[PDB]
Amino acid sequence: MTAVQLIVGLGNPGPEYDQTRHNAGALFVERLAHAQGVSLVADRKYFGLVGKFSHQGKDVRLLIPTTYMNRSGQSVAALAGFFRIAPDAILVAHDELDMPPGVAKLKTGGGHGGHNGLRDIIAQLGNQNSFHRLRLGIGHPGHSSLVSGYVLGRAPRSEQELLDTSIDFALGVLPEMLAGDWTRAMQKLHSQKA
Repeated sequence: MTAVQLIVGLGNPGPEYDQTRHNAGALFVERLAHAQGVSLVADRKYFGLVGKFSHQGKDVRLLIPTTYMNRSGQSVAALAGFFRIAPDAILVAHDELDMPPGVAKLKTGGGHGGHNGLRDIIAQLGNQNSFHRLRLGIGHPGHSSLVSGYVLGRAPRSEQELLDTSIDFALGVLPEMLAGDWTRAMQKLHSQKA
């Protein structure tokens, strides 16, 4: 119904954070960009890395903010505002504590669940939460006190691999996501198993 015009992948910038769990969304957008032969260009105007490709006669943009995670909204709002992109045409990929490694799910709207990247995006988009999310499971450490260290850590190999698998599964439903056929994307995706 509403074609996706912007896919955002959340993560923290720079070497200490690279390959950390909290960068799951960025990894997805990096994988996507490589698979589609899209270059991600560093563009200070959008506070991130930005790429573009054409699908069905429309430009689709890829964005990896290079703000810190808590200021990701600044990047999304810059780019979506400049191109007059409505929240309903945005997909945000992010790490999801509430699903284990190997599981990816889609969701439309709702809250941030304490994800401070999502929280900033909702805030910056003028309290619009009606964007779509690709939730990439990273597991939960099992107490709230452990969550900061966990998301900012490098998962062991087994969990990294399972994340990669769930990213492949989500790439499998790219055609649906781009078209905005969230119902079909969800049936296909939510039916997979790592």
